[PDB]
Amino acid sequence: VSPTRMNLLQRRGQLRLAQKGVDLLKKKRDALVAEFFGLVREAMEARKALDQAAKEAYAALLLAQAFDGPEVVAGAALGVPPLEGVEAEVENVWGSKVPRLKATFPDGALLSPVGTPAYTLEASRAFRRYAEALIRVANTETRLKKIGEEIKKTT
Amino acid sequence: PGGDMSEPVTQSTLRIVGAFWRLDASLAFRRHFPAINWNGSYSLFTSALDPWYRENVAEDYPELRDAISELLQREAGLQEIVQLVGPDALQDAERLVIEVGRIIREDFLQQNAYHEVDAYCSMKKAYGIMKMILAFYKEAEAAIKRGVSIDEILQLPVLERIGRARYVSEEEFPAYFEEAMKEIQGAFKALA
Amino acid sequence: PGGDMSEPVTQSTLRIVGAFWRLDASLAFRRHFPAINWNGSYSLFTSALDPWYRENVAEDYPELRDAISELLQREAGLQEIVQLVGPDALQDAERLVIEVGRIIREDFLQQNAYHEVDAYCSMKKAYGIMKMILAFYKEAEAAIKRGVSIDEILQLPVLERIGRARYVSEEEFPAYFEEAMKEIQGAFKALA
Amino acid sequence: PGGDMSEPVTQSTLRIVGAFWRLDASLAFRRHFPAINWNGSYSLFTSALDPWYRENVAEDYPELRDAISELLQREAGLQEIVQLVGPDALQDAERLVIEVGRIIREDFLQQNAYHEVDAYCSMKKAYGIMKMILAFYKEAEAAIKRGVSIDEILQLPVLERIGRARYVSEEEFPAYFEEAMKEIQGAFKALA
Amino acid sequence: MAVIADPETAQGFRLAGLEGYGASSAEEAQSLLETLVERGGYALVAVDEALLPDPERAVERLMRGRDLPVLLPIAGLKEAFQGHDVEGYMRELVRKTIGFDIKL
Amino acid sequence: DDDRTHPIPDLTGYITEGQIQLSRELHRKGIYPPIDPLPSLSRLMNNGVGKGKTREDHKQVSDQLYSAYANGVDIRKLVAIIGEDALTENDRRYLQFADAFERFFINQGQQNRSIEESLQIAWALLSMLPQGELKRISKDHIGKYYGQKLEEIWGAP
Amino acid sequence: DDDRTHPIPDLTGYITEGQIQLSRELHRKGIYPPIDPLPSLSRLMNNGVGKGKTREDHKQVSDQLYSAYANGVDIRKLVAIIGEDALTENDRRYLQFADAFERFFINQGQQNRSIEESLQIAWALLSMLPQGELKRISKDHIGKYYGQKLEEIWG
Repeated sequence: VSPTRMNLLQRRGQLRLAQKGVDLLKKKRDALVAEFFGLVREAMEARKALDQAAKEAYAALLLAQAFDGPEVVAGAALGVPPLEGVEAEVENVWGSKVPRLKATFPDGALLSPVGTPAYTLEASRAFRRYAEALIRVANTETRLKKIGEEIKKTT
Repeated sequence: PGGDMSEPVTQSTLRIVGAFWRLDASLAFRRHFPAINWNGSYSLFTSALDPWYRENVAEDYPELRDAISELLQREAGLQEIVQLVGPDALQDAERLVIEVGRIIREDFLQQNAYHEVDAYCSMKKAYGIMKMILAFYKEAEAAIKRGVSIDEILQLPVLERIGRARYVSEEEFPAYFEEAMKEIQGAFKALA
Repeated sequence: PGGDMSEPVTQSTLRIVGAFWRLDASLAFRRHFPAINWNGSYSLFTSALDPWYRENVAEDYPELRDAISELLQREAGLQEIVQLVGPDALQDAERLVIEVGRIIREDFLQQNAYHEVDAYCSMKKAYGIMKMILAFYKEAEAAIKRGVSIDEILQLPVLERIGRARYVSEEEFPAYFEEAMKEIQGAFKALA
Repeated sequence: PGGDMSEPVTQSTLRIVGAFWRLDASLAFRRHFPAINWNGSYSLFTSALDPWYRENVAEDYPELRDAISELLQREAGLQEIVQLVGPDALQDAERLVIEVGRIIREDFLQQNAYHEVDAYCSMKKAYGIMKMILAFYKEAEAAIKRGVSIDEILQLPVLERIGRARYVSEEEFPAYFEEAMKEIQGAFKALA
Repeated sequence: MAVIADPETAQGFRLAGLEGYGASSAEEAQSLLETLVERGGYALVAVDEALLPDPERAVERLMRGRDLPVLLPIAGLKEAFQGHDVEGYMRELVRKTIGFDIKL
Repeated sequence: DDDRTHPIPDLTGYITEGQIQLSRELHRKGIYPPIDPLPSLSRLMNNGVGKGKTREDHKQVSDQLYSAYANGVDIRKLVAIIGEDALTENDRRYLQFADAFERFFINQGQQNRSIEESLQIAWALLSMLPQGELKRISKDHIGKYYGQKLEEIWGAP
Repeated sequence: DDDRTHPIPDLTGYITEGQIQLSRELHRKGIYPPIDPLPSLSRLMNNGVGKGKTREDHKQVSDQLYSAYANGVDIRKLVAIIGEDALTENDRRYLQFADAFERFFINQGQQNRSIEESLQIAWALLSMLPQGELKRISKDHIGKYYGQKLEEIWG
């Protein structure tokens, strides 16, 4: 680089631009951390709700296994097929796409409409609620991880 | 000598002239002519010529020229952020300004001195090009508020109509301008 | 000229001066006077002046002064955490030193010369204020060891005696200092 | 003076000399001798000496030398990428190039001038080291496509045979070369 | 979606209408997870928390190229009825994201 | 060359008390007179303001205006990256204050404003900020001059 | 010191009618002849080219090549900051155009090319970009010459 007065003025201008850009990036990082410190507590509340759902579903499953017997449980498992329809629609967070989970939960996927196996049906309901609890937990966790990686990049 | 603007002849000339058209080597390298540095150029005769422009070109011509200058200043301000984080990190209200500035630089300011038609440009042709660009900018700003994506606004066919208005002959421009102004409305009435 | 310390006059002066008090307007923004940079400043007379201090002010002046300098130094190392995480989301052992650093800055490293009992500060007065600050910090740390909410530490009424020890008269000081030294032993043992 | 290569004596010498061996302070500070900057150096006698090499060392010497120069250029190109994303984020095909370039730098270019054996190196010894390094690189490139991890390749004991090759005397080098070539061809066959 | 856990809950997970598989050891669960990742599976795979707390740390050799399935540790049978400290898990999560390990 | 390290601007700073700096950005944005308040400074202002020679609320109003403009100019640059919705409420209040200030207080054209007119306009601009945000102003002046509308100078800017 | 602002090149450029400037970066990559197109110039170029002298599409092809290469160089500067994976689909075409231009149009070795061969290679390179980007070429020339693939020559 040839030393001229014009070059010196241009380099001093570039130095001023860099000094402004550093502070601008620091402000962006502060905003990202402000979002992150609320997203983390949302994730914590979702996690404890999922824990409660798991506890009640396991209790109902134990009651269905003990009293109704493995025969009725196996028959219900045979009669209920798995679910194939899921949605992975993309959500935008700070220019980065993330998958947003949505399970269809359709009608007709559960059989044996009679209420005689009372212990099995309640376990089915509990696991049905467990499904959406797990979906909520995953939907919060993916955003939390992406915000963490964005903060990493800006730092 | 060597393009150094701190030359005593250049500095002595600065204090006694009315207009200053500074040229840039970076624009000349990429064959962008007339290669006038917009940031380092000025003119002191602008305010004294406004009545002539009002009585000889159009009544609203100074407002159009000042809007163009404000657009160029806005584009110049944002380039110190794109250099930092890249053009894809901005919002759509800034990408639109960037694209409008690029359109203005590559259509209005550029001029070929060896072309048959583009070598000479009258005042009314420049006024028409400025009016078309400002109308497009207003429509594109309106379309963003409806949630239309920016990446398809620039794909509209009227951008090529704007970008080739330079080469239209002086005797054909009064019809080309009207059909382009109608095409702006006809394209922006319903995008998607 | 520009605040740069590499200027030849400053370089020539720094080679021979025994003390170097550096100022900045950043503390003047916060109305913090005198605006002396406690990080960039230094003095080379500290070692030789200590026997005079211990024979004429207090036998434990240098050790206490070094302890307060260390407490000021510990505050500066946490600025890499408060710059990213907020100033309230810290643990007890860090929030306590941040609070005591703020108290030290706003009641010991700040001064006004328009008030009669503060313009001229005797060495015994400064020694008493330093003793009160260190005793408050030590008892707060001991109470934190026993387990207590840190908001109670930032609320206890004895904390205001440190702020109001500046404005006691110079010949009225020792009774005030003894009164504070006996008050501080009372609140932190029962309510914490 | 001060490592400035724009000084008049340096620039007046580059117009007449046929080779330019540029030394670097960064390599000399890290005890990487002879500390020749292989990006700023050049030689204008390379083309004229090829017929001598084609009959006095081996008939494939220029191809081997050009291949190693290309490997060094590729590593120097990747060095810009690795410095901002870390060595882990690169794929296996790039990590292999990085490790091979490091092996070439620390085992072929470096030369101790005070060691008993390493102080003098013949042409055939350097040719054998070049052949061994490129054979290892080709075997590793072949084995990468079979899903073998970089960790499994870098832990291979044959890598230490390349590193210690320059300390073997001239009278014992051909047997070491044959054994090392057989070991290189065998160890990757033993690898998955 | 797919769920893997102890075999004593696979029938209960199927009772919800979801795909459920059983696993009993660390390596068996890891191999089952690899088989589920390798196939064109769905957008979520659930793993047992008590056995594999960090499922992505081993499968990122395949999941960095394509990240459509989302992994998640779910609490096991033996630890659900006594509870688990979600506070410590979130402290470790903040440590993995921020690194300061200072939070309240 | 817009260089403050040139000898002619450098020596004038040592002898004179303060300076007034014109900005090319405000000139290219259509604002006349293009006086940039942030790099401007008067070193003898404190001896001329105050009661008995002007109104007593001069210094605090000037300081609060300076601080609010300094906040707003940086918020305006952060907006273009993070967006307006990601802001808080006071950030948008400062963002409105900055451009309202530039449009009304500075861009006066060929007007001749007395000190009362300028103080009234300054108090009108500060009224868009909430109470309690004005830390540098005593409460006696706030209880007397706060809360006036901006539509007076709006009649003919 | 490869300084263009030295007095001798400055005065020579002020007196003569253009220059052919060599680039050390192209020389270090093995490209011969290492002629840098952007800093080069020819003032009398417009007198000798055009219809009836070489071909009617000479000047527009030259201008479009210059603009596209400048865009490619700017995108090369950008990817040193944001990484090539973060690029849009448009800028990757310019990046590949710059690489292929340097590897094929400039790196010709010791062979002798006629003007028709060089124009054919240039039109093969310009066909990599989309047809809507050629703002400096008349649509008649685009209709007449666009569409050839480089694999017919250097495939």
